[PDB]
Amino acid sequence: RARVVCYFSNWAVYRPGVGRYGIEDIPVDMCTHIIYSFIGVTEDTQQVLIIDPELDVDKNGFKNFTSLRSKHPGVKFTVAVGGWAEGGSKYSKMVAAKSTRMAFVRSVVDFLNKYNFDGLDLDWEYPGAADRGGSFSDKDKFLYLVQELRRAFIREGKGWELTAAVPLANFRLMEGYHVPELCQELDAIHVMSYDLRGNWAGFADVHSPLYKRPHDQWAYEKLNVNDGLQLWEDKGCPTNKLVVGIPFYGRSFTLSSGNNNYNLGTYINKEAGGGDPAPYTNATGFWAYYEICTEVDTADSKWTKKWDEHGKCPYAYKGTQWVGYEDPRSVEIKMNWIKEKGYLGAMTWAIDMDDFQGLCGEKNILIKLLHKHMSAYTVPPPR
Ligand SMILES: N[C@@H]1[C@@H](O)[C@H](O[C@@H]2O[C@H](CO)[C@@H](O[C@@H]3O[C@H](CO)[C@@H](O[C@@H]4O[C@H](CO)[C@@H](O[C@@H]5O[C@H](CO)[C@@H](O)[C@H](O)[C@H]5N)[C@H](O)[C@H]4N)[C@H](O)[C@H]3N)[C@H](O)[C@H]2N)[C@@H](CO)O[C@H]1O
Ligand SMILES: *[C@@H]1O[C@H](CO)[C@@H](O)[C@H](O)[C@H]1NC(C)=O
Ligand SMILES: *[C@@H]1O[C@H](CO)[C@@H](O)[C@H](O)[C@H]1NC(C)=O
Repeated sequence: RARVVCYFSNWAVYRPGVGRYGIEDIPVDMCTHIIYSFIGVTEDTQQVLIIDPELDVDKNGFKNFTSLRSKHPGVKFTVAVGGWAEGGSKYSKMVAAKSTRMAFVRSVVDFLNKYNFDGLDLDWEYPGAADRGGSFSDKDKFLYLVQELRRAFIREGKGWELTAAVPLANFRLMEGYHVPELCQELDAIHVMSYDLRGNWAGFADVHSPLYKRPHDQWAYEKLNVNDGLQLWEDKGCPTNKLVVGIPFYGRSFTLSSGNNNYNLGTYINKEAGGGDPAPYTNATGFWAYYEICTEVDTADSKWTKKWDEHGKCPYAYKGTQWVGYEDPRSVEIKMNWIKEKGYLGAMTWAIDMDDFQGLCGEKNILIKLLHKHMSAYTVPPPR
């Protein structure tokens, strides 16, 4: 009764060579809930924005995805609205008034019917965030949107789910999330327990540490998966609504010139923007799990791999390049910890970055760990 929630990226199909990952590559039976990412919202009319219509509509991407339910009827196929690239200002604007929320709600309902989705995942990043076009009143108005969506979904009578992807930093919670009320209205809270460290922070570190490290201070002190999930609990979310995100990717850095200290917390060349882009994701500071294992785990690798003994994550470096990520050891630690805490399950950003080709070993190695642990686990009553 645990969830394995798999975000699926519609842009992964454009990655070259063995990076290409399409609907047909999703290992459906390893997931309980699969979320097509992303649709957005229009700036002017508060309607659903289809972001890649040639793929999503003309080549039937949405429908190919939802019709996977024919062969896998026990799995739920939903769509996520928002995402980082969408920005937050259009969402803050959409929720500002009852009339614009109801326009979006009607548009969402038509869209879910049209493409036979099982519901919607809200991924506005983030209500209340001044750095993302948000403002103080988003906290109330995001909750109104959620309540209004739930009521529309009820009226539609198809039992659609409504979930949200959420951050775990206290200040973000305070600025954007009425926790008890959101947790009551939503079927699952997909906690983004990753991107907790990265080039933006000005030092090298793993991005999904499970527990506090000695160098963690001030805003970073509780910015780890264990304390962040504990914060959601403390703020009133039941244990059996919280799903813990696991990144199938690393945050990388270019170290500062002449820097021979590779320890956690070491200074970086921040203007580099992150580690050099890898060949398939081609994004500074960001490497898919399969881009990491093909470099770090080969027999003749010149990478040095280390282990964060407190955060329970691997990191690896070579020359000026340094990357923190998740590997089978760290993911297994997190699966055991999820079961120890009694949370609703595990989530991944994103299924298209697992080693789905078996370039390094067994295919789909990371999602198989989520599936192995969660499928044998019974979620206990709320704590
Ligand atoms: N919820 C949080 C997530 O949002 C977050 O992960 C991020 O999500 C965002 C979306 O919100 C991702 O943004 C997408 O990034 C894509 C890849 O960079 C962009 O697509 C590409 O854009 C390129 C420019 O046009 C194109 O590059 C070309 O490639 C060609 C192949 O045809 C090549 O021939 C050519 O020479 C190139 N021009 C490419 O075609 C195209 N697909 C997309 O626009 C963009 N919006 C972001 O990547 C992702 N990291 C997550 C992690 O932070 O946390 C989440 O949970
Ligand atoms: C949808 O499936 C059809 C039939 O296999 C295929 O031709 C098309 O490429 C698929 N579209 C996408 C976006 O995966
Ligand atoms: C990789 O992204 C870089 C930097 O954005 C861009 O200049 C280039 O066109 C991309 N290369 C490929 C192969 O997509």
